[PDB]
Amino acid sequence: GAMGSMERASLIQKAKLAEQAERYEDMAAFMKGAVEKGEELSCEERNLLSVAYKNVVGGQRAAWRVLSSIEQKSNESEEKGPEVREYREKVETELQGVCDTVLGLLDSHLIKEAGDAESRVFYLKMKGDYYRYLAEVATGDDKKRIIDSARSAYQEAMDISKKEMPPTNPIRLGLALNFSVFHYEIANSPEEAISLAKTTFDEAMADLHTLSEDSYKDSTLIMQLLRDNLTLWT
Amino acid sequence: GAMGSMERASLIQKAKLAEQAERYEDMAAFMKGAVEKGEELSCEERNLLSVAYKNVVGGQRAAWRVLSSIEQKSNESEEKGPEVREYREKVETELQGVCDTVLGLLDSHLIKEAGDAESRVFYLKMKGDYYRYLAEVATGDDKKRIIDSARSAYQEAMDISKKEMPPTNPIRLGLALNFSVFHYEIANSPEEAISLAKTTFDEAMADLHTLSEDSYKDSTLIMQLLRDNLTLWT
Amino acid sequence: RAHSSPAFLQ
Amino acid sequence: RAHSSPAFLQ
Ligand SMILES: [Mg+2]
Ligand SMILES: [Mg+2]
Ligand SMILES: [Mg+2]
Ligand SMILES: [Mg+2]
Ligand SMILES: [Mg+2]
Ligand SMILES: [Mg+2]
Ligand SMILES: [Mg+2]
Ligand SMILES: [Mg+2]
Repeated sequence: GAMGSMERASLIQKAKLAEQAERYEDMAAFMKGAVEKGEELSCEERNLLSVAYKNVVGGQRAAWRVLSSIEQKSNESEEKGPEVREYREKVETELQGVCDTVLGLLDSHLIKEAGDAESRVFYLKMKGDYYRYLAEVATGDDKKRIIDSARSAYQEAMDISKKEMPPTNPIRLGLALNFSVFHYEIANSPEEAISLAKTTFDEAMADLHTLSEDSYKDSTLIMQLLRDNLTLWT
Repeated sequence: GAMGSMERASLIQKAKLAEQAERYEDMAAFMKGAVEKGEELSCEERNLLSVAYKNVVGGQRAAWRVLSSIEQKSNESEEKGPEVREYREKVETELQGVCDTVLGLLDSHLIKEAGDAESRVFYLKMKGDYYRYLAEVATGDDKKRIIDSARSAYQEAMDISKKEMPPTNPIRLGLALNFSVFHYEIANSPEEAISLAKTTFDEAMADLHTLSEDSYKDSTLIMQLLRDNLTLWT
Repeated sequence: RAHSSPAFLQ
Repeated sequence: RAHSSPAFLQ
């Protein structure tokens, strides 16, 4: 790797600079280099890793959706050649490459070394998320297996989070939010999505009384996203 | 080049798709490939080339400014090592590479084949612009020569535009706008910047009566930018 | 499109 | 910072 000669602490420092400059591809490359040093990541470092790759894949997903919509309109009327499909495929392949990179970091060896609930749930949620992004573009004989891989990662994360974290924990809430999106948008299970969002919101509501002002703000921000989805879905 | 096997028309088609998807790095690579086919560019194609590279260099300039400001604060108090300077230098080198790429396309061989005023002024303005972006980051023994190169390109474009285009022409207006910015921000000549913006605005005003509704909209949009700068500078 | 989680989670 | 020209010019 091109980051093999840079100090771990320097990679982290530069990832933070890249974030300030909105240079998310650089940020992701720095954080990949930091992961590959082989040490476990702190809470701050895990969040840097997620912010970096979420922004990279977010731009790719937005572009893929634009190109996929153009391609769909083209197949309704004048023939324009292979260019739309070719370019959609180019963006899709780069998206899949980023997802494979993230999944590879989780598999070598972030998940297997993560013993505390906060780290393990965070990484398993990420695994579900990046399989979900792969599922968004999957169309062939592997769509079912990709969907099953996302479901399995989310389910393992859910089981740990329910046993080890309070219902207001932001990681637990964000996991439940994303698993509900998986059910609605990927798994053709809107009723499961709605039930999960409702139960998650209500259990968090009942635990808010235990929280400080700052933790209350952290939890209610995610709870509002669950409510926004319920409003969209019902 | 990686685009050598793609048809010119396919490169143009994909540049337009990349624009719709806000994939400006791809857009610039497609347009570079189109230029390297060796044929002159139409009005639409010249504008695709400029849109692509302006967006690429725009992200780099914004990032460079963020990092340069952090670096300046660091030299006022706790020592943090070489990382801020290193990363600012990384972004700066990539910015300079993009400017050199654009300048190379103009020199091989867009400018020398451009005979009509609309194409020649557009390309000479671009040459001034990309030397100006180089001047924004220049600090060594070459700052004066870079500034002179920008000034010279802008001046040649101005001379042609005044002889061959009406004062409301959008290319002529955009050139005068950018040369005025050069005077204010690069050349330490705020009075020249103000005089040029004022004279350009007034001469365009007096020619608006000749224009259709749509051309009037095109010209007044650029004239408003001259006015905005005059308000900021006076 | 539904909202998914922010990348930063406390 | 002053405004410079848009990239597209008619
Ligand atoms: Mg070391
Ligand atoms: Mg027809
Ligand atoms: Mg494919
Ligand atoms: Mg451990
Ligand atoms: Mg051909
Ligand atoms: Mg001190
Ligand atoms: Mg330098
Ligand atoms: Mg010619």
